[PDB]
Formats: sequence, C-alpha cells, structure tokens
Amino acid sequence: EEAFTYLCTAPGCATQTPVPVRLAGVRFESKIVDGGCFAPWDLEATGACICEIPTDVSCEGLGAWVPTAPCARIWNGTQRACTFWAVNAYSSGGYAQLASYFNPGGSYYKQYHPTACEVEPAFGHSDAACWGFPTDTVMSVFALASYVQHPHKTVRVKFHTETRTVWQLSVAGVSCNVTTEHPFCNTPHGQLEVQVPPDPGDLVEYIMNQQSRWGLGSPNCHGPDWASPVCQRHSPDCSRLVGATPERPRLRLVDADDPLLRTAPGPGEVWVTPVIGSQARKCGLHIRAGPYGHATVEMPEWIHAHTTSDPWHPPGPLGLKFKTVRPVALPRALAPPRNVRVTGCYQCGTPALVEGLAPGGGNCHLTVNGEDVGAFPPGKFVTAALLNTPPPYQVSCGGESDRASARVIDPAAQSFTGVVYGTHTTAVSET
Amino acid sequence: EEAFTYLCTAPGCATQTPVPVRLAGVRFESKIVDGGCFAPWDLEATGACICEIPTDVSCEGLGAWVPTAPCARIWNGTQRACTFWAVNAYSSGGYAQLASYFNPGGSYYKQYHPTACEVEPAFGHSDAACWGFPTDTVMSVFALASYVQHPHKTVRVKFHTETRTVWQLSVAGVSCNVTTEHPFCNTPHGQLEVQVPPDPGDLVEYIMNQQSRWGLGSPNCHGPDWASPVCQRHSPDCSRLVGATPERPRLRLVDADDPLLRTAPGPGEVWVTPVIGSQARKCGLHIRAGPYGHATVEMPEWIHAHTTSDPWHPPGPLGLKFKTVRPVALPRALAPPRNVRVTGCYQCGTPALVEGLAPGGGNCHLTVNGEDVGAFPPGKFVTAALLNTPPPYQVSCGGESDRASARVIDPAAQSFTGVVYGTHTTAVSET
Amino acid sequence: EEAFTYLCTAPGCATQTPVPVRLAGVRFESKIVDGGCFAPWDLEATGACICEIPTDVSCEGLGAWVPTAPCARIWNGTQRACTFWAVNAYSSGGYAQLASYFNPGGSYYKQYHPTACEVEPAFGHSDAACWGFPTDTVMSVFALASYVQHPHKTVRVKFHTETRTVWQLSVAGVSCNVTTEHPFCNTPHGQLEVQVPPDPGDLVEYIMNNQQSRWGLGSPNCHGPDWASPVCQRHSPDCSRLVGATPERPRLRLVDADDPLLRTAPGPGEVWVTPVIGSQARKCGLHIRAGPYGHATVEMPEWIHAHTTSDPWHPPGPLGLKFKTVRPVALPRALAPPRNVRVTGCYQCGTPALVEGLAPGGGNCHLTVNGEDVGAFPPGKFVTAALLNTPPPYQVSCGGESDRASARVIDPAAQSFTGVVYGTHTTAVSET
Ligand SMILES: *[C@@H]1O[C@H](CO)[C@@H](O)[C@H](O)[C@H]1NC(C)=O
Ligand SMILES: *[C@@H]1O[C@H](CO)[C@@H](O)[C@H](O)[C@H]1NC(C)=O
Ligand SMILES: *[C@@H]1O[C@H](CO)[C@@H](O)[C@H](O)[C@H]1NC(C)=O
Ligand SMILES: *[C@@H]1O[C@H](CO)[C@@H](O)[C@H](O)[C@H]1NC(C)=O
Ligand SMILES: *[C@@H]1O[C@H](CO)[C@H](O)[C@H](O)[C@H]1NC(C)=O
Ligand SMILES: [Ca+2]
Ligand SMILES: [Ca+2]
Ligand SMILES: [Ca+2]
Ligand SMILES: [Cl-]
Repeated sequence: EEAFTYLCTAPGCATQTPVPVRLAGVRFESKIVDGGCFAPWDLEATGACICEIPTDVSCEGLGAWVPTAPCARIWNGTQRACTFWAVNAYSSGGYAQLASYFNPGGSYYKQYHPTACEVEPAFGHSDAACWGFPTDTVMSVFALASYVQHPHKTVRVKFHTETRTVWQLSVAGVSCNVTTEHPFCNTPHGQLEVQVPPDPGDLVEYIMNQQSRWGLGSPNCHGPDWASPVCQRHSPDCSRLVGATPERPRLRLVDADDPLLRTAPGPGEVWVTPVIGSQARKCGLHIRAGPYGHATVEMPEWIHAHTTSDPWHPPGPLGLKFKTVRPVALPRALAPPRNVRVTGCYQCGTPALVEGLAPGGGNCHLTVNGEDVGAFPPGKFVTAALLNTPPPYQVSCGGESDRASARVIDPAAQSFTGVVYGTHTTAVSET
Repeated sequence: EEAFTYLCTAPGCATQTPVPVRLAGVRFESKIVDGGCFAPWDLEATGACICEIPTDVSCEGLGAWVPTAPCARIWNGTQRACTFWAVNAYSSGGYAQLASYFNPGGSYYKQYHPTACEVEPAFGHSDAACWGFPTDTVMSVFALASYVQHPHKTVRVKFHTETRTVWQLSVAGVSCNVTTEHPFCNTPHGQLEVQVPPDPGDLVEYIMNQQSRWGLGSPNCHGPDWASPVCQRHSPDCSRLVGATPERPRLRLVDADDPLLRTAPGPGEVWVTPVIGSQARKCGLHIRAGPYGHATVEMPEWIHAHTTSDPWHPPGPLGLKFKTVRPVALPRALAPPRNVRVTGCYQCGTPALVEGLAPGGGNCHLTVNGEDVGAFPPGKFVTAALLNTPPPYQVSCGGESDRASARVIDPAAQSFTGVVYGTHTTAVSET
Repeated sequence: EEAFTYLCTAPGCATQTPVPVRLAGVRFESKIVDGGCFAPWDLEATGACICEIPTDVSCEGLGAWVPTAPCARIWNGTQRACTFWAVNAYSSGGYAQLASYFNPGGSYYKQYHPTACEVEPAFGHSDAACWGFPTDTVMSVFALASYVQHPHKTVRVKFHTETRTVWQLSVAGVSCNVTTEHPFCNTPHGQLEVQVPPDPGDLVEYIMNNQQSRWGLGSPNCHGPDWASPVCQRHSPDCSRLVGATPERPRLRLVDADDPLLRTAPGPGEVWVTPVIGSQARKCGLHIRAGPYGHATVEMPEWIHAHTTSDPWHPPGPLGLKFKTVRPVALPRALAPPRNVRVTGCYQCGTPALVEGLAPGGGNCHLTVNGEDVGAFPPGKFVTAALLNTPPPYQVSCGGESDRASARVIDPAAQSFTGVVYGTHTTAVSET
C-alpha cells in the first residue's frame, strides 16, 4: 500500500489518494534574537545669519534669530556640533564683543560669554549680507547640527534564526504540522513522510507601531537593502545608543561665491551660507548638509519596497511518501520534571542553560513554556536551549506543569551585559 | 526492486544497478541579489612644493608645478581634501601675497584668490628647499588627496541566496536534475529518490570585465576576505556611492626632520615633505599616505587567491534510493494564466508580488520567464516570488505563454527606492 | 520488515526494537575559517597639568608630572593622539618658552623642542590651577590617548562554516556517525536511514588562554545583543598587524572646569581634559573624560560568560530511525594511493584549495587529504576544489596506504595578507 504524490503549497491545494491531504496553511518557527530599536542616521541642521554679536550662544540666547523648534530638537540630538563665527565684530564699546575677543577657539569671548558651542573668528569672510549700519557693521553666523532620532523612523527589529517553515496539513481531517525537524505524520493506513524543501535561512522582522513586515536575510548591508535602519542607529533598550556612530558633524562657513559650492558636502558635513538680506540689519542662511550614507531615508517608502507582508518560503511542492510502516510507540513519562533551573537570557541568541531531574516511567519530552527543548531519560539532565519566552518558566514532560527557578535576563539587559556603559573618567594626581 | 547505491559527485561517476545513473554535471540554482559595483577604497595623493605664492589654487592654476593627470584624476575623486600652505610669503609688493593674508583658514588670501582648497599659514616650517632668491625667498606647498575609483579595480557583484546545488543526472538516458527541493527521478518502472547533502549557503559572484569568480559566504568582512571590494566602496548603479564612506583625508605638512616621520601615517592620513631642489627656485615633494584598511588592494592578485573558478559544493556521495512506487498523476492545466500582474523588483532580495487567475482543468504549474513560482488551483492566486529575470514577463502553466502586466524595477532602482539621494538643503529666513 | 522509531538526543538515549540503537554522543564537523586575533577598541587616556613649560614633550621628558606606566603603554597604542597646550608661557627668559613660540601648530616651539605631539596655544584658558608664583605664572597641559590592545581582552577566533552536527550512534554495537551529508548506517542484515534536523548554520569559536573554547551561534550579528563582540571590533589576522575598519585618532580637547560643554558627555573617541586646582604651590591635577568606542567599555570575562556557551548548539531532535531490509550495492574501490597529487591555495581560510592528481585503476578512489574526505573519483586524472582544515604536509590516500602530496599551501594569516600591499604608500613629486 506504498504510494507517492506531490502536494502544492498554495491555499486550496489538496491530494485525494490514498489518504486525502489538504494544505491548511503555511507558518514558521524560529529562535528570536531581539535587537531592540533601529533608526536611520538623520543629520539635521539649523542656524542663523546674525547682524549682531550675541552674548549668549544657546537656543534661548539666539531666540531672536534661530528657528525655535528646530534649535531645541537639534540641540537634544546625538553627536551635537555647533559653531559661532564672528564675521564683523564691534569696532568700539560693547562687552567682550571686539575682534580681539575672537582668537582661534574663542577662549577670550568664552571667559565673559560661556557657551557649549565652538567660537571662531571669520574676519575675511564676506559681511555683505549685513547692511544698513551707518558707522559700525556687525555680523555673526551660527550653525547647529546633530543626528536627530525621529519616532516615526524608529523600528523595533527581531532577527529570526534557525527558521523552520511550518507546512500545516490536514491528513484525513487530522492536523499535522511538518517541518525539516519533524516531517512525519501518523495515519492508520501507515506513516506519512513529507519531503520538504530547505528552510529559507535567517529572517528580519521589522515591527511598526502594531504591524510586522518581513525581510529575507541578515540583512545584507552591502546590497539593495543598504539603507535598512538595521545597518544604521542601534539602541538595544530603545534609549541608549551602542556600536558604530558617525563623528560629530563638520560645520563650515562657506561664502556665496566660494568655489567649494561647485562640489557637494560629504557625509556629516554641514555648509552654511549667509544670504544678503532684503531688510536692513538682517540676513538669511542657506544650509547644505551631506546626509549619512549619501541619502535621506523615507521610512514608509523604504519598508513598502524592501519588505513583504509575510515571511518568504520556497514554492514547493511537498513530496508525500505514504508508507505501510507503523511507528513503535515508546512509553512516555507524564509526571512534571523536578528541581528545574533556567539560567541565561531569552530572545538573545545565546542558548540558556536548562537543568533538572526527569522523573521515572520513560523519557521526559521537556517543554519550557510550551517550547520543545528535547527528550531526556529518567534522572539528571542538562541542556543548552534557545528560549523565545520570558520568565516565569512552566516546565512539563507532557502532562502537568511545574514552576522552574529562573535567573534569566531580557534581550536589552543581555546587550548591556559584559560592558560598562558611558563616559570613562580618570584623575591624574599632583606629585 | 528496492535497491540502494552511492553515486560519487566527480566527472565520470556512474552506477549500473538496478538502473544506470550517470553524474552528467554539477550546477546551481539561486535567488540573485545584484549589489551593483564594488571597488576598494583607494587613497590617492598628489601635490607640489612651489617656490612662489600662486594666486590660483586649482589643477589649471598650479599647472606649472603639480603633475597634470594625477591632479585632474584626484580632483574628481571621492571625499576630496586639498590644502595650500604658505611657508614663506612675499616680504613686499605682490597681490594678496604678504604673510598677513595667511591668517588661520586663509580667508584674507581667499577674498582676492578664491579656491575650493583649505589655505593655511606654515611660517615656522623649513623653507630650505627653496633657494636661489637674492632678496625675497618665497615658498608654498600644495597637497591634494581623495578616494579614486580605479576601473581595473571595480568589480560587478551578485550575491546568491537560497542556493541549491543542482546534481545533473542521467537515469538510463533520461535527464533528471536533483536538488534539496526536487530530489525525485522517474526510473523505467519505478521512482528514484536521491539523498543529497545540504546546500552550501550563500555565494558571492565577482564579475570581472566577462568572467565570473566565486566566493563562499556573505562575505565575512571579519576574516581572511576582509579586503574584499564588497567590504569597501558600494555603488548600486555603478555611478553613485551609498552607505559607509571614509572621512576626508587629513593632510599634514611634515618637515624632513620632524619626529612624526619615525611613525607611520594612520588610515586616511597624508603627510607631505618638501625635498630640497637640485635647481634654483624649484623643489620636490615626498608623500606618505596611510591607506584605508592599512593595505592597498591588488585586484587581480586578491581575486586569484580569494576566489574559485566555479561555485563550491559538498564532496558527496549521493544516496540513490531505488523504489518500485510510481507517483500519482494529477491533472495539469495547460492553458495560460489570465490577468497576471507582477509588482516589485527583480534580482533585489525582496520577493515580488505575482497575482492572477489560474485556468480550469487542474493545477497551474506557474512559470514567470521559465522560473518556477509554484503550482496553483484554478481561480485567483497570489504569491511572493523572488525573481531573477527582468520585465517583460511571459507567464505559463506549462503550455502556451501570455504577456503579464508589470510594474517591476531593477536592482539599482531598488537600492535608491525609499531614499532621497544627495545634499539636503534648508533655508533659514530673516525675521 | 520495515520499522520506525524516534531516538532522543540526550546522552544515554536508546531504542532496542528492531535493532539496538544507542546515542553515544553529539559532535560537529565544519570548514574552519581562522580570523586570527580579535580585541575590543579600548580608548585609554592619560596626561598632566604642569605648572611649567617643559622642553621635552615625551613620556621621559614629562616623567616629573605624567604617570610613567600609563604614558608608556598609551604611547605604544593604536591611532595615538597627543597634544601639549601652553596655558601661560614664560614672560621673560627661558629657551623657546615665551608666548610667541606658541603659534597655532607650535612650529616655533617645535624648532627648538621637537616632539611627535601636537603643540597648541591655550592662552585664554583658566590658569587658576597653577598658583604660588611671585612674578611669572607658568602653566601647560598634556593629554595623550590611543587604542590600547589589552592581552587579557585579546581572543583567537575561528569561524565555523558548512557546519554539520554529528550524531554519534552505536547501531547493534557498530559505530555510525550520522550527519545531513551521511545519514545511513548498516544494520546486521539491512540499512538504517536516520532522519536528522537541519544543521545549525555558522558557529563562532572564541579561544582564550590553559586553552579553552567558547561558542557563539551565528556570523556573529554585530547589529544585535552580541554587538560588543571583539569580532565586531579590532581585527589582527597574524596577531600583530591591524587590518580593515579602524577608529579615527582620538580628539583631544582642553576643557575648563566651568565650560558648559561639561554638562554633556564626550562622544566616541573624544577625550576632554580639565585642570584641577592644586592643594600645593606650583602643582595641579588633571581630570579626564573619555568617550569609549561603541559607547561602552568591554569587560572580556563577563562578556564571554554571558554571550557564549561551553559547547556548540544543536537542535533538540528527536532523530527519525528508518529501518529497511535493503542492502547497499558493493562497488569495487581502489586501495592503492593516488599519484602526482598537488595541493594549491590555503587552509582554514574559507577559499577552497585546488586538489589535483591521478586516481589508480581498479575502482573509485575515496580520496582523503590528511584524513579529510574530499570525495570519490574514477580512475585517472581528477581535479577538485576542497576546503581544507589541516596544514601542509598533505598525506593522500584512497583508503589504503598513504603518499606525500606536493603542496603550495599558505596559512590563514598569510591568506589575509595575500592580494594586498601592507603599510604606508609612498610617492615622490619631482621638480619641473
Ligand atoms: C499545528 O499547529 C496549529 C497552530 O499552531 C495547532 O493548533 C495544532 O494543534 C498543531 N497540530 C499538531 C498536531 O501539533
Ligand atoms: C536539466 O537541466 C538541463 C540544463 O539546464 C536541461 O537542459 C534539462 O532539460 C533539465 N532536465 C529536466 C528534466 O528538467
Ligand atoms: C613600547 O615599545 C617599545 C618599542 O617596541 C618597547 O621597547 C617598549 O618596551 C614598549 N613599552 C611598553 C610599556 O609596552
Ligand atoms: C565516528 O567518530 C569517532 C570519533 O571521531 C571515530 O572514532 C569513529 O571511528 C567514527 N566512526 C565511523 C564509522 O566513521
Ligand atoms: C529649512 O530649515 C529651516 C530651519 O531649520 C526652516 O525650517 C526651513 O523652513 C526649512 N525648509 C523647509 C521648507 O523645510
Ligand atoms: Ca564692525
Ligand atoms: Ca619671503
Ligand atoms: Ca607667564
Ligand atoms: Cl525513505
């Protein structure tokens, strides 16, 4: 009574002989690796052309010239850079506003007018933008740039490893979920072995706030998916930044007729150009910024073109091998396992240690919150299992469950384990 | 008869019983991901030691001292950096050539002599290289560096995903191509099931221009293949640069006796040293450059040692399982599919959406330009398929073909989808 | 007499019907890719606040103020950066110690006092830290930073590709090592086909030193929780020379105690130095704030303990035991050694090496290169591309006696430097 038939993988696909088999659906199993939050590196810049020598180089102190909302937002950004250039200083009077106070680095100006920004002389640059001064022309330029994290551009990313396509079948109305790990279905006619195509490899789950979008791969940061937020800003706890980070933006004062404007600014470069005012004692500012990676990411557009609504699976078909063989039924232990300890992390990519005592009566088909971690003979057991569920852990051999003792941390905590975050401070003492 | 035999994977390998099976060849199937153009980061530098104070800091303006072809080529390079140092300026006369015009940043000089290059004073540096001046010694130094894309070093790269080794067999003269997805063959009066080793994982195809060279992996930029052009400069459309880019080169004027010369320059650093001239009012220049990645890539040499002429496959053997069973013949629809729409991209790594209507008379074994995308029951179908062929798309169920409606972009267009390329400009208005 | 049973993967797991099958152990096979040495990017900084204008800006020359051991260690580091700032110079006398010698870049000072460090004026910065001078207050600041490679933080890393879980079985007292490549076993009068789960994909072997191996599952993924892996950082293929991605030279800044910049944290690679007012006359302390690479300092024993396992990972199973009455067709095999065998390329590198020679007559040669299976070949000329895990010399066999092959095979470190010219690229521009 041995038979063979091909079963297609599309909805509606079904075989009739010798035993009717219907394709009920297609899903997937995996070992989740939660990377936390990802976002593009968004270089944002602001500033002002000022026909004055301001005494307070800050968003509040420059409120009369610098756009209020962009200043506050860019000031709170990552790798902030700001420069205040004195184009034409006070000829007389004032308070630490003469040209002499604008030495390279502006320490003389900073003594009387403290600021978190760099202060530089720019005497020699065109002061033509500031007109309508009968005796003393005054001109300064402010530029501010940082990598701003836009909430609408932030995505939660879960990497899917050890991916297994689940071919959900109905074998004469009896549910059977086949994978490369478990390709057999018990049938009274005899065992059914399903020949399945290989698994699709690693997947990328982009979580939008809740909808999931799918990527196939690591991702590949060297191919068409180079602009993926995964290839950019990484925050494991959706608060603190880790790993690769661009340098602080390079701010430059570039006059309108400077030959440098014939070329484009490089990544992280911000060029500011004073615009001649239509009004007396006023001027505009044109900003040219070189974005990270040579392009600005448009998140809804990137997600729509670089992801799918469902995870990818091979086209099939599935090879249905109907056999006359009847599997030997082994006696299973149904009592819960004892003294179970779970140590490590979950959804992290590092297998957690699961140890305990398997009871008598047969092999314990051990589950940790419903997750199959293998079968163990009666007695002490030790296993390294990749867990997808958080603590508390309910442990079972197939029957009743028991509460295991756990010392398990979350993926964000794992990302900060083995590292000391932040500024490293040291003091050199006098002899 | 129910029989088993091992078949080796080498040319000439063949088994005779119960039915002869000959290894006709070994090839591969994959889902192509075209990354476009890749090249190493080649830091190239030029310049000149000048016994004059030039008024035009450009390739044309410095034509009397700077080598012509290297200047023009390096000027057009990526992340260009250039500095003009005044070692010994005019003591009197001239036009914006006195020491006073060389303030830090050289804005006073630039006002009368515009240049895209940085201008800096260098008055405490040795002027010994410029001799033969009776009254006023004049000396300047020019340095120019960028990341030049050498055409002989540029490689077209296609990433191969979902790789399937194709074991081309001849079963009693009948062609059968076995993979992990399709391991069955028809024998005169039965069925052959071929046990195959796993697929080799992702491949890297280096396209020399036309010859193809093969890499096994992602590649791994952290191992012996670290210097792969894939790990470096990425241009998806073989014109515009994307992603990771080195900073602009750091140019330094370093005197012959400076202790800094006892150490090597870091990556992207360019040190220029004036060489005492054999002729009056003339001098040479010695350039020390720290290449990106601490080494200069020799492309024909790298390709020869880090790639193979053919894709890698496991050694085998193949397990030939001879069965008396015959597959159940299902009715196949031969009429072409109706209203087929193809949306997305090809050779991009994102599955394209294929939708239409499968005709009556059985399952439609759907092909998109000969590529198998699965079998579908009659009626409406929807599938996410990774396409290797460009539009137009010929769609078939196994018989006659029909032209499908398509909105499919190329891999280069996909790489620029979801991003806004180039300089981001913003204008700050006057109040 | 067709039979089926599930075999669990735990040590001691066994089935008795129809043929006794015992799980002896679990091992793995792979194609090794030796990456050499890996370590975190450790930004280390030192310096001193000096109530003097030193004439020798070096560790020895600044021995009276700069901590001796940190100076020497940081000076020998990667991407070294050092700056000497003149806060308050000599008002009169001295030797190239006046304010005029401290022009931007300090070339005038450097003419008489050479140094590998940057020299900068800092005359508008607070000199309050240096007191007890009746006539001429003198003050300078030195800062030194680099990426120091700590030996206790350096790990040897071998990447494992084409990984195959080895299920070691005892089939009716006979050893059988089942993999996805070789899933068949002989039973007394039949054949056992073992259904196995897929292989776990690539592995990362972290080697510390006596010598202990720790295991990672993956590439690794530098974008997830294992971002701080030394593999994601400093790479030295020959455990001597650095290659690839390298941070920029540290950015040293002299930052006064009341500067608003101190309300923010320094960025990666940034080093901010702040003079501390001395409790003694003509002396001052220095406070250093450094932004580590990757925003955190890696603690190696702690990272390894949490981000690795003692053994490589394998799926939970069970294994599907398919008992058949079938017997494999015995093909005649050549036992004589292969001749004129040449091996070219590299080993433990990730690039298949070329193996060519002459297989003898009288059957297929089941070729081994230092015990490694590279496939079976019919009599005569053969050519194969094989990933080798063993170094030269190469002993070649068809299953019987072995012969010495001729080899032109380089090690993984040599492969990493093949196709590249290491170090400084020099060029000369001639006079016209
Ligand atoms: C198959 O999967 C579905 C969905 O998870 C589940 O409801 C069903 O019980 C499973 N069947 C078996 C036999 O495990
Ligand atoms: C096997 O592949 C070859 C080469 O692509 C082709 O000519 C042949 O028709 C294929 N055979 C079958 C049965 O598909
Ligand atoms: C620094 O390097 C030199 C030269 O290799 C060596 O002589 C010296 O011992 C090293 N010092 C330290 C502390 O590593
Ligand atoms: C199985 O592996 C062990 C350990 O490597 C080895 O000693 C034994 O000979 C192997 N058995 C076979 C049949 O290859
Ligand atoms: C450019 O930026 C400035 C200041 O940040 C203004 O917001 C301006 O309106 C911007 N341009 C546009 C139209 O977005
Ligand atoms: Ca003025
Ligand atoms: Ca002169
Ligand atoms: Ca003094
Ligand atoms: Cl079978």
